[PDB]
Amino acid sequence: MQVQLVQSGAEVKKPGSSVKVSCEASGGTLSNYVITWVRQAPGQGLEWMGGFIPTFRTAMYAQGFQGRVTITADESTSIAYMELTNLRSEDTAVYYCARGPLSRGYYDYWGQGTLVTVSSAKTTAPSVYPLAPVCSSVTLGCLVKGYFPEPVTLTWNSGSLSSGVHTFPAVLQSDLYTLSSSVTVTSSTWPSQSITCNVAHPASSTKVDKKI
Amino acid sequence: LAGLFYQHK
Amino acid sequence: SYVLTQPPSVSVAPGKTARITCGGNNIGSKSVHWYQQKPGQAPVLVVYDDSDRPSGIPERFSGSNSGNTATLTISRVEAGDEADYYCQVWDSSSVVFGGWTKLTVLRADAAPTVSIFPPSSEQLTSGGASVVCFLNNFYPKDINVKWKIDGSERQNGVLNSWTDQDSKDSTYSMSSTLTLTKDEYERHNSYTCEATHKTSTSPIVKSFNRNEC
Repeated sequence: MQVQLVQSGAEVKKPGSSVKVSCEASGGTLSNYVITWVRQAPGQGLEWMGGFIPTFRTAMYAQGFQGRVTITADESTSIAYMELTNLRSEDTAVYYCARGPLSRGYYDYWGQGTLVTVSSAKTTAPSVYPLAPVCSSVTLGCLVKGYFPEPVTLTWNSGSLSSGVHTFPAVLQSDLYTLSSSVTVTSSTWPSQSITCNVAHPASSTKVDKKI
Repeated sequence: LAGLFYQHK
Repeated sequence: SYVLTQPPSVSVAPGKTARITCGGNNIGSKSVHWYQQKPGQAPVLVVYDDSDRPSGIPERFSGSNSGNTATLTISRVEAGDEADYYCQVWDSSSVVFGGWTKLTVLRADAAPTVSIFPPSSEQLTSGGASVVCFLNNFYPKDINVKWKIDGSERQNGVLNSWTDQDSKDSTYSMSSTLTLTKDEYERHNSYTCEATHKTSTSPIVKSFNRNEC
């Protein structure tokens, strides 16, 4: 296999606190490589946070974070950590790790990104309502409503249905999130056979399947 | 002194 | 500071070539790297050191950097190329990224597939009513939705969401949800969403009446 960088899960933190995301080189090493962290506020672009060479014990930090941010790595030297203290609402963003070979500049291996929400808003579980034509080809939907914080995950027949699906970016209202997904199939499919909507809110331990 | 991150072509 | 400049949008035809520019002062003296990022996904290295390509990256992707403009070139564009592109360099102990360039693929005009959905039985018991209008697989991007409760417009109450351009047929989707108190739902009858899209002079209407569902 070729190295896969894997980050810890989405986090929620209240302003003033600290967050620490992990970056493990599943199937490889962080030694004599440049480990880099980069963030992205929603809708906006990439923001370098720092680089770190575990094998030289030297770091470089974006002036903007120097030094609320602290990039460390594990001995083994197989996992890298980013610790960002003094959290604020501004620091709500997806957080990526990546890895570049020494003295090259580029980073050719990226982690999968970890979401960090910085709010005082209480963790609320979603509510999942189905969408059907109550009243040639059929269009159905799930409605995942009034949850917090991001994110949720939504599947259709547990991924056995991926085409014809349109999952919509959540939106936030009255300090709460709402999200829809639509799936369209051939009319000889529903309700001849069943369609189930697979929703997941890790923040509230909420897993919910929904038939029809 | 940080030429451990990038080279100068 | 050092400043990389990327155009916000670059739209090209299916099959033709896309060229994304990264401008900065004396940029040809720096080794320029390019990253592709699709919606939801992490960034992927597509070009490094101006012209070199990593593993797994199609030959169609090429780069050039001379003067004050690095250029990413994508040849024979497919919808599988729809993504944001970042240009990156080093300058004085710092990594600098450009603002995204969103590469959008042009295509045939398509009307929206509109589908309305009543509130759920389950939700109603909770005490709430939300009507959902799905406007799917249309092109160009711009669309307007009007929600009408008994032939009257409702402006407030609504929450809209638009997909990123579809990776498969280069189209757009919108979800619009009108959410109420249940008491409210029960005060009127017809619920209508009209879609105003360029493909037709006459808006598209999907409605229902409460006394029939």
